[PDB]
Amino acid sequence: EMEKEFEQIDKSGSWAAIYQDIRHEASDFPCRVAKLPKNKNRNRYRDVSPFDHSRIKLHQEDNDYINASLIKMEEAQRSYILTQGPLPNTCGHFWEMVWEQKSRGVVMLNRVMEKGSLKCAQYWPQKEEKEMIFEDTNLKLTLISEDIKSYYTVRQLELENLTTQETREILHFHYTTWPDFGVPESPASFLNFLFKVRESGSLSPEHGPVVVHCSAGIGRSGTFCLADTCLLLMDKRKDPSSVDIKKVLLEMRKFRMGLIQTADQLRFSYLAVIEGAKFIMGDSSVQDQWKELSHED
Ligand SMILES: O=C(O)COc1c(C(=O)O)sc2ncccc12
Repeated sequence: EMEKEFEQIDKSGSWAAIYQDIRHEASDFPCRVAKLPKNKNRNRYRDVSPFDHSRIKLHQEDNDYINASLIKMEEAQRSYILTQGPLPNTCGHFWEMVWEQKSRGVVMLNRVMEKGSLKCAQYWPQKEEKEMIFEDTNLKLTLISEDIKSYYTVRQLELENLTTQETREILHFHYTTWPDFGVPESPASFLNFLFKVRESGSLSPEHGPVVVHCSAGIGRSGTFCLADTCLLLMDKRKDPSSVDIKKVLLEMRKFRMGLIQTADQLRFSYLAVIEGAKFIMGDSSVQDQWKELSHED
């Protein structure tokens, strides 16, 4: 049981050891396509690649490669697409993927610049009147509105397939205060943000999978998805004790390498799930508490 295990790990101070155990047991599958010479410039990090078996394929004959993985959680019945922060030459591919996979929501957990470096291209328009056209993939993207909070921004975007003139509303959930290789400020601010994504309907099975990305698409992204899946599993069964967080993470790691990047991100995942469970088991008022504690205004 997660809460007992949590206290047991804290007491012995063995988070590093627990985390390394997961790293040792984690799946290892080929990433041949990712490592092809022609794809070198499509990858942000040399050591972060999608497995061939779970990679998202672009619907194009030229080159179908993007650094993105489908995390298909069978038992939970929810899917996520985890991807790197798009590069200056892959923003058209990124939006092509969003279109083709029928995603309603995009979750961004990093800033464009972190620690003096550019961890992600400016892939969405910052101003209504300055829309973006991705010539390579024939897509248009317009900022419709934004709602800026203290530590996260929600944007409404219109994505248009210029080939067919069909348009879709994409919701962009941008968490601005989560450091690379770090953790959110509190379980509350993380949970407040996750529930915003949930409340939008972006995670509905009636949609294609939500797109989740930080810089590499494994650390912060893995943490977000792990917490969400654990809460959903618990919710389906209405049974917090049925959820084995480490087992869930190992299942996720069958679909993308390196999910959760530090022992403290793992420890934070426990905190978030333990706290989120209060809502699941029907203390609705806790949502209000998170909103307040998060200081979003
Ligand atoms: O998302 C995270 O916490 C860590 O993600 C990564 C990086 C970053 O955000 O600068 S750089 C990097 N290199 C290899 C694997 C993950 C990451």
